[PDB]
Amino acid sequence: DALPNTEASGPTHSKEIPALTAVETGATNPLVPSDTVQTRHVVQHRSRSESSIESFFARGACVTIMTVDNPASTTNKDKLFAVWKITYKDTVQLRRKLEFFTYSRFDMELTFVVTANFTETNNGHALNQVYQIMYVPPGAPVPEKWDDYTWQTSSNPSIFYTYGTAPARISVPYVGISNAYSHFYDGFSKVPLKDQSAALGDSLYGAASLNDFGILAVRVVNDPNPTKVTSKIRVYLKPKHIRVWCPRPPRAVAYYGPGVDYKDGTLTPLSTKDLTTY
Amino acid sequence: DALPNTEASGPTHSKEIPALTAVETGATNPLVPSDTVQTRHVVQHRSRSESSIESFFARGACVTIMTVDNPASTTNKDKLFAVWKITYKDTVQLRRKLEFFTYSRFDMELTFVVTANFTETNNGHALNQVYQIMYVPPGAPVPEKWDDYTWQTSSNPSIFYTYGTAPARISVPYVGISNAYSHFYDGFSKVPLKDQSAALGDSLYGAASLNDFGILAVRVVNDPNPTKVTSKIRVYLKPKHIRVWCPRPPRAVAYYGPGVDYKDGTLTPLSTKDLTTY
Amino acid sequence: IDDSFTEGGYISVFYQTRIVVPLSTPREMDILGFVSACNDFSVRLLRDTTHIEQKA
Amino acid sequence: QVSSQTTINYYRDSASNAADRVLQLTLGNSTITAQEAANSVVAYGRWPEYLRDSEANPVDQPTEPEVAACRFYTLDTVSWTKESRGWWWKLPDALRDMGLFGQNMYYHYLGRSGYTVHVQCNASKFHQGALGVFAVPEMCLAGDSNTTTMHTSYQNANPGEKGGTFTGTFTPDNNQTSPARRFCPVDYLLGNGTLLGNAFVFPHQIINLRTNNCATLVLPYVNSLSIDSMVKHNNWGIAILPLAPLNFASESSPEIPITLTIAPMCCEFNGLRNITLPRLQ
Amino acid sequence: QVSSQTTINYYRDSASNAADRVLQLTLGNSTITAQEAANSVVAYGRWPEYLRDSEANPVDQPTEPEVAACRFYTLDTVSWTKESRGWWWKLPDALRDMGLFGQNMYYHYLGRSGYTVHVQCNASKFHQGALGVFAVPEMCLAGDSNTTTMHTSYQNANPGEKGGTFTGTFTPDNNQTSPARRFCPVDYLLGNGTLLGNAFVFPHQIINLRTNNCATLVLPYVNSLSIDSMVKHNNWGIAILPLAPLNFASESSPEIPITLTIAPMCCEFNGLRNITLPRLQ
Amino acid sequence: LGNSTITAQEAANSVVAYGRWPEYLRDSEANPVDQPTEPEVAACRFYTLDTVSWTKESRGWWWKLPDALRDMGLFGQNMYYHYLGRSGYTVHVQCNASKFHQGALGVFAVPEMCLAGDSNTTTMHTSYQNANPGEKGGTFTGTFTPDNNQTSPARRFCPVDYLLGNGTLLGNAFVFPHQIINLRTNNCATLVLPYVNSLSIDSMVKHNNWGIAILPLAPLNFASESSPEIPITLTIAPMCCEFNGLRNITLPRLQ
Ligand SMILES: CCCCCCCCCCCCCCCC(=O)O
Ligand SMILES: CCCCCCCCCCCCCCCC(=O)O
Repeated sequence: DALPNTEASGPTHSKEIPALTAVETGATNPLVPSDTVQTRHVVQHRSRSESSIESFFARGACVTIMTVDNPASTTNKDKLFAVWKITYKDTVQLRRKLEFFTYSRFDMELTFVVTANFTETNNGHALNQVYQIMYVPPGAPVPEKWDDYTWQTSSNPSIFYTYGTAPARISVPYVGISNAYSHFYDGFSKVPLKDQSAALGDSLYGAASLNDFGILAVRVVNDPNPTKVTSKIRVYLKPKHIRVWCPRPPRAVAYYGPGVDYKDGTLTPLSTKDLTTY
Repeated sequence: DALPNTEASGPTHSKEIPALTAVETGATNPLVPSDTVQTRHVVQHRSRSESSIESFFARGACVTIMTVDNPASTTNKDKLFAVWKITYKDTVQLRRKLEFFTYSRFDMELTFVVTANFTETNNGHALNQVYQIMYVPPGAPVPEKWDDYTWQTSSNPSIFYTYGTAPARISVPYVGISNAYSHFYDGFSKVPLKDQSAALGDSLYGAASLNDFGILAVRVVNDPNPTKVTSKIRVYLKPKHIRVWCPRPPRAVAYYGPGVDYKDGTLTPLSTKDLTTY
Repeated sequence: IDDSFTEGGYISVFYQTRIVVPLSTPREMDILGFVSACNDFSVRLLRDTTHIEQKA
Repeated sequence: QVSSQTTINYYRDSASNAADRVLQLTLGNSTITAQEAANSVVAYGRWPEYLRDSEANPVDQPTEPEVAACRFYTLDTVSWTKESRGWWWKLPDALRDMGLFGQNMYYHYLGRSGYTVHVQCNASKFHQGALGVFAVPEMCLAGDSNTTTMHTSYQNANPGEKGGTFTGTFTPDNNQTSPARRFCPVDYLLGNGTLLGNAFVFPHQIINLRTNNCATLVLPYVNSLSIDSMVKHNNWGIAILPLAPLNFASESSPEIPITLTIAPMCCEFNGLRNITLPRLQ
Repeated sequence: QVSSQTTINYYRDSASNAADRVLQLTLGNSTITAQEAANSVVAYGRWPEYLRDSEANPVDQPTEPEVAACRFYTLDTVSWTKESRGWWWKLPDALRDMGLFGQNMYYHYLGRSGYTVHVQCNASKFHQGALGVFAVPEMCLAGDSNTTTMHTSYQNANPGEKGGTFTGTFTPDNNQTSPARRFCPVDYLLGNGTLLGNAFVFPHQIINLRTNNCATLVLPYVNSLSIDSMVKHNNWGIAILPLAPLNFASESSPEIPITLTIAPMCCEFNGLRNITLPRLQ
Repeated sequence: LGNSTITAQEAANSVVAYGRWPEYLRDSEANPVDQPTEPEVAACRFYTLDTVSWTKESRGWWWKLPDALRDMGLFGQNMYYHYLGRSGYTVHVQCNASKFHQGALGVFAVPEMCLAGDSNTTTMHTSYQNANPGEKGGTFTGTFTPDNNQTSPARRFCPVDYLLGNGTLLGNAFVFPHQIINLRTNNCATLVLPYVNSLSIDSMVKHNNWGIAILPLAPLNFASESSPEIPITLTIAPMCCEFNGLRNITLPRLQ
């Protein structure tokens, strides 16, 4: 869209005094440059398209790193499959971009980038591996062994990624039970009633099952080789069709956990600067 | 386009004397072969399409070579990720082709060609590597470690290239803050004021932030193997939709740095040839 | 980015006529600033921010 | 579909697609007047409205108290001494022991409501100061323990009408045996960890003692859910912070009182049952 | 779209798509006459024009001096001895201490302007020589130090009206303690490092003493920016090089003087403030 | 005016001296032929001259125009470079005091403002340097004092305050365009002075068309305090200023 044209202006002697206002009310001054300065006509070409919500969020961001290994059958140590609870609060950048706003409805697009590497000094051979990435919604059984029944994916959607091909990718609609994702929640999930044990009803502040999306379990389908092979799946999350509500002030101090807590020594964001110094 | 047809001509005895002109003015003589010679009619088929600006620039040219290694975890030496400041003045051929003209608006198309090779005599095994190529605009934090927060690419666009697949490629619009890229800039970024310290206001000649496009950081996503693996990303730059302004004379002596300087011993471009010798 | 070529300029506040307070009145005022964009503002070329770091 | 600068959708599911001084207001049997109030802020430009069936989740017939609950309740008064950093009251947790609104919200399971908050603080022409009243939505606050997160208790996170206060400097709850589980919001960080200066993004007004002595905020019902439990979730939150400290006639002990008058508007309830008797002390 | 020798665009963003002797001219209160001037060169065939709002970046009302600054200023005169290699004056840096134009460009932050350069040099029918006047846009020049690049100082790169000179042979500034930071442009390389012969691509004229004694160049405002600082960026640059050496009656000491008369045209300014007082010596 | 803006919430309207807004020279009454250089925005700005303390025992001040705007921005440069120049002015006198202050100023825009000399042994003997103080302005003296020095006369103005300098009376001085800054009512005074002169255009370095005289009609007083001071500022904006006759720049002797 073509932003408003900067209309011309000239000397004035009126008493409207648009320059002076009162900030006590909650309305910002709509004053424009033409009002307080002699302004020349200017055809306007600049557009705010790049700064829209989509263009501001139309970029995948890493949200986790999941480590899965394929220990050699020589060593009795069991395989390590990675169970990562779905959330965007593991990192900061995506979390900080989202926590500008209070509520958000956005379809999601997840991309999995896998990498592998040998660990034992023995430069052995490992055939191309196949990774299973299974989504376990809230309630579905959590796999406990890399080769148990739960991996059948009878109802849990799953992706089989052949290492070395294009990174895996899948889209998901808005899955919130509420009508918008709650970035912040001031409240509890239980109310401690006056006539029950203290332990009962004790729930973490600002913790609710609105952000309860289940887990994501990643395993190496290949049965173990003679040489251990480690791998690290990276999940990049892109919000599509995103709508946001109730803006907020961006975080200033480093995050501390899922909540809005801040650590003791992190409360010094600003920098030294003398009052009268350009 | 069909160039002008070479019209016929015959003996003439007039006094227009188009052959003689005066070079003192700044207008070249539009004389044509028919004027000074008996010329036969010739239907013209030749066209100047191949020589247009697009066809002259419609070819990617290498602009840098970035070295990134994956040192073995056995050796404590840290990984080497490559930070290359975006510019076409690392090479000569593309620089020389562009420096025909003074200003240029061109969309860009960057292609990354990656190669790898083992270094240690030990012929070990290294699983297929994944390279991250992240664009850090002017101001965004510069990654200092291969595994720090800045690699999350929350807002910085990034490409994940799986070594062995088709070379990476991406297009970019005209990103100049001005209305055309300034190949040459006669001036400074600061004016040394008469009432301040000499150091303040001291800026390099012909250096301005018009060509300030940020850096490009390339890393090997894979955590280190037991065997070091080096790699070299090559960036090939193709100008698309290019328009150029204010032609200039092509460089004659070898370049020296970003400026228009020339080295002491390079000032002998031409070659020996006797005046009267075919 | 703080840049020499694309500088923005300078802004300053001075006393044109000193603050005059009657007697039995506080003799130390305070002024609060506010900065916003006008309706013709715009930005482009999204990038990352240096204000937040995921320590380790 | 050839869009301007060929867009073909191949997947059935949609997620797979590509990207002024004078004021007098009457609520029920309550009336509020203010001759030097600098207009009102309709937070987010949305007046409170009754739930519309087009976006109605529950089925049960809603009980709207109307006059009996949409009244102006004056919460306790607080002294704005020179060395005071601020105060914060969460809503509707403040109106939990106020008239019939408290009874309705405890009896009914689900409840929604907008509010009209009138902050009153008056000083002479010779006084010097300025308050900022922000209606923070989903107002969270940081805990006091660096060894745990989201550990605050229900009793301490819901002070009631007494409200809370902002502390000048952070102080960890070093007690590892019986943690206080108590909010410790730093004044300039606003508690959430953001900066105070940016806090003006929230709906807000400023009570500048030279110009105005009142601040009116009409807060609609904002929530991810059309209707939600009032005993668990505190939708809004009022934070009053003094932008410029109080001063008066070179006197080092000036006090003036600040009062709040909150009126639920278009409050609706559903899900009647035994009355909630929560543990608060 | 089936184009002649199927072009379908799949990406929304556009970057993703595929590929004569007599002359008399009056400016303000100044008039120039020349009975043997060989016409004029409108560099790039564009007459200077005032900024058009369709391509106007700043908003501030522009101050156009008009008559007070669009005058012909005669810069100092220079002797064209036999063993002289050339001269170069950067614009508008030359007109920095010339009348009100200097004051306007120092006071105002941004400024654009075209120029009309009249180079005057007259010799008898018995004199023999030829000058070439080139209006180099964005005229850069090579430094004197091979140990550093772009190291020239503001004072040395902006001689003023005195202008500069081309040196016959390059000479490195071997002083490593206090580098002179001074231009050392070789005459035949034109300074930029290119060749003199090709320098005719630039707008140019030739003052051939047998034919004409004057050269007029109407230089428009060429720049990546519609309006730009005049104290930092020198848009154009005049370079006068003798293509054929002066000679006269077998005399080994012939001198004739060359004068420049530059007239800003359609000069506009914006951004008034305290006056720039740069360090130049 | 141009890039300058002036605001005043308690200014008691403006005086268009003689009811004539400044206008560009009309060819119907144009003496010279040369194309006129009108700076427009670059010179029709509000320049704030220095500030002056209105102590209790202060008699007045006077600034001659355009001699005041001789070292102010580009207007000074234009008037020194160009031979002939005409211009109107907009003078804004600013002086603010509390509700507890007591006083009143009178600002008169005296046309062709002459002032009496200091020597009774000679007439019209004032020097150019002393008769054109610049932006510093001048002051009115309570009592006349002859310049008795007969060897090197000071050639300096000695205008008595109540006589207004010209020799007339202060009371009648209200015939001139004027305003009153009464600290109880208003804290500003705006005067739009047109270009009045026997000539359509005249030299600006020789002839000072107008002259601003600020005299305190009632002395300053505050809370029975015998040392009350408040500052008075002037902000002058040339309007419709035109020039002719460009040449070498005048470099006059002023000190
Ligand atoms: C692993 C293969 C199948 C994966 C199926 C999709 C996985 C994501 C489903 C839940 C996403 C909802 C939470 C994302 C948005 C948020 O938390 O803000
Ligand atoms: C590495 C993956 C993302 C890369 C994003 C595009 C990188 C290029 C963006 C800046 C290009 C501007 C400069 C090119 C033209 C020039 O310098 O003449």
